[PDB]
Amino acid sequence: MKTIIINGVQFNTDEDTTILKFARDNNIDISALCFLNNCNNDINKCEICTVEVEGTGLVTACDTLIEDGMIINTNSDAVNEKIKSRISQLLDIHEFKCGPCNRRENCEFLKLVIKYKARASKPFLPKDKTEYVDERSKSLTVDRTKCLLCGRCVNACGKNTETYAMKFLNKNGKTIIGAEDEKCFDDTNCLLCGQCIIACPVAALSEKSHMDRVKNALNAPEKHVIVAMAPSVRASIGELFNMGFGVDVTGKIYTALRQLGFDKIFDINFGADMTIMEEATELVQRIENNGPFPMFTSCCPGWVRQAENYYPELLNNLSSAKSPQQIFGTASKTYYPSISGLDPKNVFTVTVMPCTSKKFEADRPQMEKDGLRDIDAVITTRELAKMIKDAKIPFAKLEDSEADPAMGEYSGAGAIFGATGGVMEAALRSAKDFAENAELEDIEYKQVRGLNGIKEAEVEINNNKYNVAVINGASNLFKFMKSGMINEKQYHFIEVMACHGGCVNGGGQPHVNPKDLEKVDIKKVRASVLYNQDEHLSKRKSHENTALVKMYQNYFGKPGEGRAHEILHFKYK
Ligand code: 402
Ligand code: SF4
Ligand code: SF4
Ligand code: SF4
Ligand code: SF4
Ligand code: FES
Repeated sequence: MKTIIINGVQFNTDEDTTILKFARDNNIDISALCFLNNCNNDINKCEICTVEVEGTGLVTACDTLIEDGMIINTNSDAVNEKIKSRISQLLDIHEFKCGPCNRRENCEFLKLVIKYKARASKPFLPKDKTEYVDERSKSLTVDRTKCLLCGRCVNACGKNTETYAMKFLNKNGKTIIGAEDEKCFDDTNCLLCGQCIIACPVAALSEKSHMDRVKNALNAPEKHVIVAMAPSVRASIGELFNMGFGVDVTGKIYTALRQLGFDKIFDINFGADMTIMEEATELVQRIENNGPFPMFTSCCPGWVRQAENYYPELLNNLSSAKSPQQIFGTASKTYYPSISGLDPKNVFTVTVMPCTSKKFEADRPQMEKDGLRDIDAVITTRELAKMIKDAKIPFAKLEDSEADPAMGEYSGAGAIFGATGGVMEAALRSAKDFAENAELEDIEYKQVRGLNGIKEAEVEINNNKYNVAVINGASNLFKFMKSGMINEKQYHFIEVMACHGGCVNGGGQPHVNPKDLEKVDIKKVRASVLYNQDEHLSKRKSHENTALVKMYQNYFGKPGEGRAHEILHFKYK
């Protein structure tokens, strides 16, 4: 048992950890910036975590182990002068104009400037940001006037995806971050998954705005503007309204969307029940067809890009069912006019997504029919929050309202889509019923839930055993393939999400303070809202969705055939 003194207080512990981790395990205030995902900016360490060790001098707390006899001072003048200097030198390369900034309310660097009363040696007042801004992508943007060069996005890309699509670059003898060869991210192997945004402590990385599309549509008197939110939005957007973590705010969202002027309040969970209808039907067809196996899910656009960029040989094995977003959009321009009288050309369909990659998917040229886009605009969870705040809507106290049912009702199978393994579980609930011509009461598939990187299970379907796998994160897709794990057995159905934890941890989600991430399992607590909804919903199978059944009976017919096969499917070449 080593004995250490921090700020004159004695500690006796048996732990082998850093000074930073021990301090925040014992409520001792140590600042940090570049340390995230268990790694600091190995090159160009920010040194904001500086503490003093007697007999040693100034050290970085985030990567220095505690030792016996250590005497630490976290708040001496020499320490605070050094930290203040590092922040001051960051201010020298930082456009400190918080008023119109999209991180004004939850910025890690503003918090540090205030804490240490840091002050630039010369204010950075760039006069034309076009040199600093890259908005070429359909999903991501870069504003380098805010970039601290802390490396958190580069480390997060490598850790979360193993593509290293975010790189340090040498541009005119100066270090920047960007895509390979400073190209548009879309034109590289980048998945557009936005995990680099999530890792960013400032507004140097953002989603590509679709707020112009939405604003103009709401202002056009002939446009009838539909809005529909992803599963995960209702389990996360309250974090940006001081409501805490894990709060179900579904009903408040419906009310806020009406107060914003949208003409119909639907739900992408209805599209999730559609995807299950088509995809579970396809799985049964492949089973009766003895292949081809495996079938991969096709609903994650980051996974689709990963397949396109790294495993093109797998593209024909992707399910032909459109993603819940695109399958909903297709039906919004065809079935919805048939029950409303709207001119299809005047319908404007907006989705709210926890995801930046969904903007690329919606803008794919072939994602349209008769000149009408499936989906006209995609705003992130963060974008909707700003929308509500700009309209001065008191979100935290809104009364609950319901969705418009026609394309708004959803089963519990659709509700869990946002968590890793949720698509797999939802698909199995319908597929087993379909294949066995039965109504089975045992529907919970806990074996595919959870935060394990690769999850596998053996399922019995119509007196035969099948192998399924759930791949939780793009880096785990690489591991699954490169290790030969896809060859330990014959796999028949495989779910892939590019974001660890599923869509609840998507690239369009609210940022979380690094000190909140050490105390809150954000993947688990956001997902728990969705699993709770499934528990309490009166329908827990996608093919039991009353409004969906009515849509197929009156308009699309039976899944996988005819009209459904005609327009609700999409294949990648
Ligand atoms: N389309 C679609 Fe999906 C559905 O429903 C979302 O909206 Fe997802 C979420 N939340 C996102 O982004 S995509 C991948 N499959 C799981 S969930
Ligand atoms: S990134 Fe932060 S410190 Fe910089 S202008 Fe925006 S809110 Fe202010
Ligand atoms: S873009 Fe953000 S995460 Fe990346 S180096 Fe700049 S400040 Fe750090
Ligand atoms: S969007 Fe995803 S794949 Fe692309 S650079 Fe960012 S983290 Fe990497
Ligand atoms: S897991 Fe979800 S949030 Fe992440 S890239 Fe895929 S669809 Fe988007
Ligand atoms: S947080 Fe320790 S060197 Fe950056």
